[PDB]
Amino acid sequence: SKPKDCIFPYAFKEVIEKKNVKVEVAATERTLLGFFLAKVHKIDPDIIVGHNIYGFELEVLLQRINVCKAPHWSKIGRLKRSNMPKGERNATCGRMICDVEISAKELIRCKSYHLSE
Amino acid sequence: ATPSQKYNSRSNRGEVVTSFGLAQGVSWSGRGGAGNISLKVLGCPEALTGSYKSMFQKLPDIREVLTCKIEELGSELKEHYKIEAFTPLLAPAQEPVTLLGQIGCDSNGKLNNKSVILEGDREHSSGAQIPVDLSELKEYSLFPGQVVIMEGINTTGRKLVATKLYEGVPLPFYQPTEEDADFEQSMVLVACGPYTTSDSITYDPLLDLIAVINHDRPDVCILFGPFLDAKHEQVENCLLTSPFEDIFKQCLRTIIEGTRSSGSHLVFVPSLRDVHHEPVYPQPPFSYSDLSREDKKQVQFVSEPCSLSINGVIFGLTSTDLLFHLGAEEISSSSGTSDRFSRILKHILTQRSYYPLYPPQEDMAIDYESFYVYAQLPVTPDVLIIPSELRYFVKDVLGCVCVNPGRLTKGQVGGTFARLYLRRPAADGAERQSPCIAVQVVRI
Repeated sequence: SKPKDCIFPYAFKEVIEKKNVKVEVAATERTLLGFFLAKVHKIDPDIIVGHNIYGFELEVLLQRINVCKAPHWSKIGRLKRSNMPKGERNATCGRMICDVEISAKELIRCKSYHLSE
Repeated sequence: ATPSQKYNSRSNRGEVVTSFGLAQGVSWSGRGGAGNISLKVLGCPEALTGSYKSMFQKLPDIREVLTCKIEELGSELKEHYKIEAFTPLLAPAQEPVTLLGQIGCDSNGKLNNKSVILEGDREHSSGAQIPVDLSELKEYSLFPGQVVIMEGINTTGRKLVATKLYEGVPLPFYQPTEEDADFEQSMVLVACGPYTTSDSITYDPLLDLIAVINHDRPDVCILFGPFLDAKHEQVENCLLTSPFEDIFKQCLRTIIEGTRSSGSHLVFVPSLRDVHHEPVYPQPPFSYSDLSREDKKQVQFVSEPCSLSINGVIFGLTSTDLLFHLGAEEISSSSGTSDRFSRILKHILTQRSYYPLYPPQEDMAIDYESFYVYAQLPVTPDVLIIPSELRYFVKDVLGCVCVNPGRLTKGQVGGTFARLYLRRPAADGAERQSPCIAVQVVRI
């Protein structure tokens, strides 16, 4: 998506279709968040695995969902709820989040646990 | 032959340079030793009486002292402003967050708006440091070692974009008792050293001050150091033919014997520029054993800094040049029409200390273990005495009358001293009614 100001390069949709890449272009961040929520709800995974989720990405995603008033934020979890607390652990109830960085700290010694290292 | 010529040949003798309160003439005459006089040192354990405790510190002790300072000030501000909870400095947060810390520069130079760093407390952020951005801040006034609470935006956890600066809250005023309001009017003279010109040892300004004290017969006289200047040319090169202790004793004896007929109480406050004393802040009271029984009721030795109630009126006495040390390392958003002295006085009164700047000036020895106990403000003083090399002034800041008469002798020419009239009005009214009625800064 284009955040607020920039615009997609011309014929981006056609080039996307030519190179058979499953990328759905969204005109707004709200559409992007709605698409992600719909994908999560339809797939319904048990475990979601990412990097720096519990110290960055999860709070950012929740904040941008709340700010843009994306429909059905509760699709990020498994229980239908109305009000979203500002309660980070309980936000994604029904699914277990696997932070690879945390397990790396708990298992492997290294100078730094960034993705590159 | 040459020394002490310019001061003796002065022509501005007796000129009044500043007045505050109610208009008064030149006939400032008191009762001397008549009536009831209540001189008592108050506060924490009493202003330290012994010599000292140590000349050897431990770094964890200093760490504990600083952490306690930050924690108590932050708890007081949280209780005042009803803050829900503080946030760790290193934890990212998209929503605006409030942080508790102390201001500091990132290098060894002068603090400026591009070099501000906030250092968190041990309880919350485990002593973490983050740079602070002041581009979006409208009004601020910052100096190193200022315990502050900021409200800003920290989305990456590595830099704070400050948006609001909470104003500090001073200590409550001293609550008068029914006995304190029954006292009568009194006069206090205040003077600060050095008492001799930069090229002489005759101490002519000291004799002039003795003559003025005898003439005006005030109720109390406060004399600040140095009595033997460490920066004096004849002292720093060791030209004197007598020990420093002997010369100090001679000067003290001359002062005490001269004002014996006046019957006015004398309060000697030491300074870090005294050669014969220990150069560590806070300083113990002057040591003097050749004292007769009659003079033991008229001569008192207090520490530095001191919280001293005179007739139920609290005085904050400090000989260090706090105004010049703090005023040089301050940053503010306004410079066109603003009083620097009032701003730094507000900082001093809201920081709850006698030397709030950290780290202090490069030539300043501070024992922090004794600083944490013997150098705290118990309450907001009724009158604050802060003599400084800057221009003489008398300002009413936050209900406190702060008077700086300046040095009695500046360089080769003479200086000024101050006199204050004290009386406590009726208790009931609009709460704060200043006991200090009139202040007059007069040239010597």
